[PDB]
Amino acid sequence: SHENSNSATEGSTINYTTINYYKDSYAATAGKQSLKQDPDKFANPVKDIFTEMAAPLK
Amino acid sequence: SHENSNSATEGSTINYTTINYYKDSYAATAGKQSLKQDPDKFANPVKDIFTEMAAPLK
Amino acid sequence: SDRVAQLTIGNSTITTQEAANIIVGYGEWPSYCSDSDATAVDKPTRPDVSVNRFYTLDTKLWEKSSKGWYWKFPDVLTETGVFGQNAQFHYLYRSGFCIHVQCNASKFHQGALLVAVLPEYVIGSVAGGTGTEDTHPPYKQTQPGADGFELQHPYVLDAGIPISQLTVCPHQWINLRTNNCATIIVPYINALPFDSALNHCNFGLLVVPISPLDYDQGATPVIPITITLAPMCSEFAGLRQAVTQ
Amino acid sequence: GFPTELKPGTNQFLTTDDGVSAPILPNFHPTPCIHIPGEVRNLLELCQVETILEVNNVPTNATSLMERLRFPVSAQAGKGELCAVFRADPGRSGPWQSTLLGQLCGYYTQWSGSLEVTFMFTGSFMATGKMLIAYTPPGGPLPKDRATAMLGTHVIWDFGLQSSVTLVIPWISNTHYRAHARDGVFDYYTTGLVSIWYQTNYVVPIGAPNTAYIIALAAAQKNFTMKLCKDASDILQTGTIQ
Amino acid sequence: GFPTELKPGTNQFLTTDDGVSAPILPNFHPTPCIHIPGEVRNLLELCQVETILEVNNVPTNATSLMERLRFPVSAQAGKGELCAVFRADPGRSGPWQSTLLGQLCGYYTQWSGSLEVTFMFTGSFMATGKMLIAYTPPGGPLPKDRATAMLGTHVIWDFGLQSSVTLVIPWISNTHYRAHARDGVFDYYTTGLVSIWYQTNYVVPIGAPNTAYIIALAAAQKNFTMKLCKDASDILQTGTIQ
Amino acid sequence: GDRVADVIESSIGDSVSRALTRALPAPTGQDTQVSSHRLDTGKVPALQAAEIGASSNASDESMIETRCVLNSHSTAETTLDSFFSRAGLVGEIDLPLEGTTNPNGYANWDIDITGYAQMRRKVELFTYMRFDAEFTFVACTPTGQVVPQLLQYMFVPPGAPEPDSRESLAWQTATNPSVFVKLSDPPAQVSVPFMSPASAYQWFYDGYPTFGEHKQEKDLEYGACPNNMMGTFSVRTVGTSKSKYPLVIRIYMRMKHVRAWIPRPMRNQNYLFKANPNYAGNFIKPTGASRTAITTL
Amino acid sequence: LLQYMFVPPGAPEPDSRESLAWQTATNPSVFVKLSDPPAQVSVPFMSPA
Amino acid sequence: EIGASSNASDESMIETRCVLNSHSTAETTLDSFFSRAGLVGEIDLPLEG
Repeated sequence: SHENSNSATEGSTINYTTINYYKDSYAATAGKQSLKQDPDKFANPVKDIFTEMAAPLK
Repeated sequence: SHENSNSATEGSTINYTTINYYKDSYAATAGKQSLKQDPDKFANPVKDIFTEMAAPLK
Repeated sequence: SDRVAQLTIGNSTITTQEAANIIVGYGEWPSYCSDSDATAVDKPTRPDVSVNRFYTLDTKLWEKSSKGWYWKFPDVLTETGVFGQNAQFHYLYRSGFCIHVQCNASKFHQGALLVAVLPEYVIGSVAGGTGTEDTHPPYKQTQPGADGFELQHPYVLDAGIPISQLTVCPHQWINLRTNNCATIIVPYINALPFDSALNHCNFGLLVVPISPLDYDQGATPVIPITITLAPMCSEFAGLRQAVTQ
Repeated sequence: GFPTELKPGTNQFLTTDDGVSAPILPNFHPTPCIHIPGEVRNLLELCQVETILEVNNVPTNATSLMERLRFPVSAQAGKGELCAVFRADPGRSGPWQSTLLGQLCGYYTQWSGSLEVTFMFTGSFMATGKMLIAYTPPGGPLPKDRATAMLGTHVIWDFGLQSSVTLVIPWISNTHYRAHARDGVFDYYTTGLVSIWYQTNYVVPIGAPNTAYIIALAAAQKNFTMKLCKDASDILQTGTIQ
Repeated sequence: GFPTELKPGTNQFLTTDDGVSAPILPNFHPTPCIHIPGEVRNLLELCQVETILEVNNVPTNATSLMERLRFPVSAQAGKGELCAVFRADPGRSGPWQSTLLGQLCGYYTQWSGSLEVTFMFTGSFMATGKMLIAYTPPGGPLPKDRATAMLGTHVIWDFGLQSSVTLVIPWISNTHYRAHARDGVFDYYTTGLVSIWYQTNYVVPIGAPNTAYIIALAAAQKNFTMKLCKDASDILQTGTIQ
Repeated sequence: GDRVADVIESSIGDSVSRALTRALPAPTGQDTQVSSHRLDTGKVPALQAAEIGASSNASDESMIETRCVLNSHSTAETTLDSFFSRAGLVGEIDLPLEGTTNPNGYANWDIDITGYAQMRRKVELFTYMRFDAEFTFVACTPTGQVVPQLLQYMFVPPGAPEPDSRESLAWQTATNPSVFVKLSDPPAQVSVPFMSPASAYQWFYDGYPTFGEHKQEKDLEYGACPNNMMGTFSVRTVGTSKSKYPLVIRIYMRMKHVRAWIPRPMRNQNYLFKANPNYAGNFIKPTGASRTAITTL
Repeated sequence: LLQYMFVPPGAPEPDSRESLAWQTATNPSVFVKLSDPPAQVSVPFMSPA
Repeated sequence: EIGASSNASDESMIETRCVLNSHSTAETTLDSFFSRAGLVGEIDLPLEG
């Protein structure tokens, strides 16, 4: 398997290999991906952060 | 072989791998399975269990 | 020696000391019911032991020409008592059971009864009897009440059900050799987790005399059979006001 | 793909073949497995269930279709006269395949082993009886009297306190399959018989009715095996669902 | 390639199948990924956004299409009379699917869970009020008075300094799917209701106008899930682009 | 704090469905051998009676003895659960050029196992089921020959409107993928997974799948659910080249991924509608033919 | 347009072009046609003895 | 939004309940798999036109 790829799309957490019926390489299964979500800024735009013990509002 | 599966059916006693001609993975041979049977409760619903030496009935 | 029961409520009660033993089920562990898969996410409750106790619902007679009877579960107590109102105003129900049927015969009497509990049974109704002419059965056979209803044909169970092939369910015999009373054990089983108490019908009992009643003339013609039930550790979900809709 | 030449195995109308199948909707999650009773790995596991068997349902009328339990009890002569006989084979059409075990056996060709049988009783306290439960392996004509029962190995039975009578018939089968033929006058292949006898009489005290009729019971053990399913032979449908 | 025989899976008009595709231009480098907002991994992530909901847009005139915000406020009787009611289901056609959450739910068949709601207020300093926010799970007819609100568990609401009123409706759903039927007189399947009530009156001091009408708000939490998309049902196009 | 102990009676240890009984696992098991007649106590498990498993206070076999049998049979691959499929006629349909039963040129059929009760009743012996299915459509001439025509297959997912014309919108079916098949290609072979709304298909079910009070009007939904079903299938000819031969199709059925429960016994009568408990009461006949005597044929 | 139907042992012998034996429920189906290569079917050893 | 209790009590009169989860959200994404059946379009190349 002396062959490399010419793709620059990143964002993989596990190494994996691919094999294609065509001469190219990335046309096979893209692999398994997880799910990520972070809606904090969408509903909570607060700059003044208090300590965990203290109440947020006066 | 950098590829996982998206199936949640359990009940296997030996690890095994699968390869499919389609893009999916579980369409290949399901593997060899044993046979299990337990008809005890069907014909023997007894709660009062005596020791092995003693007779079951008075 | 765990065939005991402590029962006292109202003004009368029935307990046994040397009865015909018990039937065990599935050889299993106690547990509550699944909670983290409902449509909503609100916390459940536990009604505990507030009202669960035995009142007899009917004392069914057995006669010379008995043709068969049954009941609708849990339609027997869905309409009467504080349990009745609770089931009416509450949408989800689940509990275990301990069925104890009282069935005695004297020295004179001979015979046996065919009492079969049939779960999940889609009821074989009259459906016009013949059913070839589209005259739908009235509501007087869907909600009979505390009286139950009379089954038409024994050896087909009104649905084509040959008798010798009823052996799948827990099978019991009523004989003075066998039992002074019979015990039946059934847990809560449904193909779906949650349903209403008015739309879906779970199952019902079935009684058809396996042997004809016989006696030399001069004895009692009919034989009463008593039935009561009290669900153990009942829990109701879908807690809401007294609102049917 | 890499090119090769043609080989047989395609362009044919296939039904028995098990081929890989392509799903339509990727990544679907149905309801998870839920613990419910009634699951069956194999029918042989089901074969060890108590099975009600009614042998002599001789009447053929609708009004008799209410009391098929009956077997003859009356003021018997009580001199070893025959009550009822029935051959050992459970795989023949009739009230024998009426049982679920028999119903499953009716779809099968081969069989390995025999069944286990018993019979109940419903007399009163003082009421009793003295019957005779006897089996004869294949190889003889109809039995005549107690002497034929003597020729047959079985277990002596008596109505005491216990009603059940466990009669086990072992794997009496030399051949697992036979030469292929068709139906005809080939009834020479005997399969055995079971005979029921009275000894003294149907005995009850004065003040007790002289009738007590019960149904039989049977089941299968691990030894018996049953497979090689055949297609349906009898089913009633005047119309088909459109 | 090595020769084999034919198998099913070709020469068929396919649409659902995902097959390997051959590109035309090897080694192409488009513009690189650039960090821009608006990317969505899943609609459920979008479901946790504040969503304006307008319930009682009863008028059906173009000139009313400027003031659909209105809900009835006037010189009320102030004796527990009803303001407005609306059933819990968000997946039915109308002003309910008007919301983006509802618009997405309108394409779906199943649903797991309920929503979260609130309502705002725009009175002056001394101006206040005393309303009643109440939910009833399915299983009852139309509410009558405060007693029906008593039957329904909810949270008591009051116009104090804070205007918002967070009403969360948990996963009140016993079944994940139902028996398949068609539209008709099958309206027996109730889904719940929400009722709005007055207690004393719309109270303002002299010198203050007696009108204050606001719009509602709603959103979805992690518990609710929504999928099984259906095709488009209503779209207007008199001509197609040529 | 911890003062009252009213609630402590609970039995934490949740394992399975609600009950009150209790048991316990064991590490190993027990075995038994065979012997001959002897009067002794302590260890004598040689013979086994399924219910009693001992000897009564009145001897059963005091007069004669027994024998022994040896085993040479294997039961590893005797299971039928999935492999029980064998030969049997299944069914067919037709799409003629000129006809009266098809005035529209297309045929839309509701997909279900209720096709032909003759062989479905064999599978209908159960109520709660999870399985995979397969549909095969083989095309040929009504005479029995083969003709090179132009045909294709469109699938109808559940929830889509039922086509009422040859030009309905249902042909676009945006969310439905496309299968690349032609008469030259092998006939149709489509897998069908388990998309039941509930855990299993509802046939022996007494209920009301529609909301609202139950009346005589809403009674037809028994068996024929307009929306709960998994959809239909529509067949027609697409393109400017219209076929000049009538065609016929044969539909082949096969089941995989068996998983069953709820044993339900055999039926000896006939229905008149889908899952109709009604029966020919005036002509009830037993499951088997009897004889005037049991002794002799 | 031709096709091949198999008759397992024990099935009734067809006496008409429309017999029930065509359904042969327990018999699988082979996907063959005159364009496909001719029939090639393996037969194992199912002797009763 | 608030995540606390106001200086005027919200639920001083009655209590609440709890709900349990049994649903999975691993493969519920639509981003690419949201394609289903639907009519799309056609064109024609006649001989004479």
